[PDB]
Amino acid sequence: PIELPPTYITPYPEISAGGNGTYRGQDLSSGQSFPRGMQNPVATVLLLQGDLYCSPNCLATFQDQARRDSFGIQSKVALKTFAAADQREAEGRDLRTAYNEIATDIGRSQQINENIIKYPPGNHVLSGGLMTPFHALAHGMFGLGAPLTFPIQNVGLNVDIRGIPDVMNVIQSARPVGTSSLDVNFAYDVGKDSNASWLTLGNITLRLVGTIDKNASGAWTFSGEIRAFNAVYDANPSNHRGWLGENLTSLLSAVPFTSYSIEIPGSLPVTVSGNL
Repeated sequence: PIELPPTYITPYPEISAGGNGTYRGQDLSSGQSFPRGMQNPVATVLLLQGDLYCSPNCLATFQDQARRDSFGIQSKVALKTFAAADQREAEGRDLRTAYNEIATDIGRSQQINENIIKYPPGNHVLSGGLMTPFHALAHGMFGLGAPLTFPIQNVGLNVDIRGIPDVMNVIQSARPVGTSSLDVNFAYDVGKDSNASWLTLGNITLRLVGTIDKNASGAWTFSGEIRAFNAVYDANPSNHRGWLGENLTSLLSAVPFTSYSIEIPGSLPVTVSGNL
């Protein structure tokens, strides 16, 4: 979720409200390629495939597409579409709508090539929803190295302090009846809480900040926040062979990539307690 600041500045400026210029590229020679009233077929397909792509059949479906054209124009455009879509979700928009809006606009394009949809490397943000992992994947190939945000609130963390022994190690160490600073960082396998996000972040470093408070004997209440150190997306497709599978991984390793910095801002407030 996460609202996003009033002046965020989308990477896909609206141009003219509705979708019209928003996504999709420049022209060439010469407004031909196919009859002029006809919807761009690549868009037609995308539209035909929305029920699968905007669902938990997304990966299987995409996998099949990639195989069918060897990561060709259709495959690429769909991928760039997923990104735009996931972006819009992160700007608080129903994904499936956003998608159709995007597919519609590609539909107006008179060309048939891999760039009939723009990928502005700009200021991307990951929703943490369904197409997030593809958004990251997309970014590795098209993003030209330019780092992107993945707000901590969108990762799907759910951190129980009480079951990281290293933290609990620190909490339980000589103390007074009032304050005492806690600022420990620690490894954390986003997979404990989310696999979708783990596909994009693996292990990250989290940081816990606050104080604890002792009473009668006894128990104690740590309240404070968790925060995350920026991660590094490894664009090398051999690093996604788990998730993408042989065929796509192979295809994707002809295509060039640049790794990028994933910034992970925000606080995740946390309160907790334990005892002797």
